[PDB]
Amino acid sequence: GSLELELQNLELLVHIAEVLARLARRTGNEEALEHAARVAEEVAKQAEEIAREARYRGDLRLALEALRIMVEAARVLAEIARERGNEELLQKAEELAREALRQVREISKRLQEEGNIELALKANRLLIDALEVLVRIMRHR
Amino acid sequence: SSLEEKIEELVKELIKHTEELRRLLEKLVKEGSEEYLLELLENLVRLARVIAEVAREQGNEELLEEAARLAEEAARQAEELAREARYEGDLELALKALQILVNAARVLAEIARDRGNEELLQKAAELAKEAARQAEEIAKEARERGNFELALEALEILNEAARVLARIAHHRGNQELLEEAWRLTHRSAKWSREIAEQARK
Amino acid sequence: SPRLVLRALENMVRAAHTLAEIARDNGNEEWLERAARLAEEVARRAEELAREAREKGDLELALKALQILVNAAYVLAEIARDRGNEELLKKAHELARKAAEEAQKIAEQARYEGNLELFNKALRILLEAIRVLIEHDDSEEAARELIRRLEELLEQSRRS
Repeated sequence: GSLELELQNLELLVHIAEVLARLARRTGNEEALEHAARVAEEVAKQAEEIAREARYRGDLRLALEALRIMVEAARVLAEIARERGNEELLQKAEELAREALRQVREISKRLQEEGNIELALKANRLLIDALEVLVRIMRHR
Repeated sequence: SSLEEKIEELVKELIKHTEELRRLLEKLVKEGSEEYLLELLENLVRLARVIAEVAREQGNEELLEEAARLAEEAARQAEELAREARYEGDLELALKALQILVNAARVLAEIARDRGNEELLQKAAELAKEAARQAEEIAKEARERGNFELALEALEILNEAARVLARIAHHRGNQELLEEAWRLTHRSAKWSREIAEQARK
Repeated sequence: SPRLVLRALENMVRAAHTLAEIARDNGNEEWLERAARLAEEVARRAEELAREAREKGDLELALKALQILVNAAYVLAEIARDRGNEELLKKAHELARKAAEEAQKIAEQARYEGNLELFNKALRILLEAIRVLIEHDDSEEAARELIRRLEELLEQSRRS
């Protein structure tokens, strides 16, 4: 799967950025920290585009996997902004988590209407995980 | 305040959404099953964990009690499905229900640690102890039958239950429980090494 | 059955982490040495499993065994940190660096053959091994070298 492999690379990308941002901030490397912040932002944007493309195709399983990466990128983004006191980046991370939460809710309702219980359970699990990320984002502001 | 009010509104919406999924699965027993019921119970434990974490910071006693009641019902069901799965010869499904039992017992011990409740703490220890006794029984059964993959899956649940029983022993004043959880962890590692050595030969 | 050994080592390293927690909670020192012994044994078994898998050609299995090696080094590093033992921490760092060196060889072959699925799996192990070296590093000289390795890891994944 091309998009499935693309999502695998994006998740690795944002996890490298998370570790890089953590270490760059500890040593005062602003360029490496800004670079890690840009990658985490681009991963969230690319994950949302893949989710939207998957929703166009009707591939709701692929859309849920892309939105999971979107939520994870929003969590990484929010942690970088919290450590820096960056209000603009924190609001960007909160809006990304809110957008992913809305898309998962829409997909979960469509799966429940179709009687697709397997995918509805996955969507509900991501719905719980997405709210935990959003609530944490709202709390360290 | 108002930010806390927005967070409570979000958690209340997730509860209503998850209860709708519960209502959908309940109406699906009208025509038939097992694997998706255990997965719903796993979501309920994950939901109860998120609810209690929100209630702990907001001082919400009503939400914390709602998280506990959601975890006990998930533990009650998982113990029932594990008992039926063993009766019906589905040991793979039984171990999956035992893992939910350990996870529900973990969040119930954490709520009993955040909110002083001795009855809820002993309840959480009784759940983890029951899951550990069944996981070891299933590990010995699968090992005797040569089902090493099933035995290894049971020994992981055994370690997960002993990990929870040990944290209760350190949180509370019990020292004998910390010794029993230590014997179960050693047994999980010992029997796993034996399976690894047999798999090499 | 390598898959059976893999699963048994996962149980073993998880038990070693639990044994270290029970020993640290009780403050029992001989118990903690028994937990570090198990983590060291898992590291030995995981390296031998990854080496035999790499010598046979099963690189997905070798990567999964290297992840167990990284997890064993994490348990040993936490035991060294809580006990303030620099000799054990260096041994834990050496196990993570070995896991990173083995994953680097698998990552290069997967990149050479265009095996992007395996390539992503090997870079993930590389990142996990770096986290062990970063966990409570606080060696600013080593943090600069780890930043460069993470930046190169960023470009390797983005170039694929």
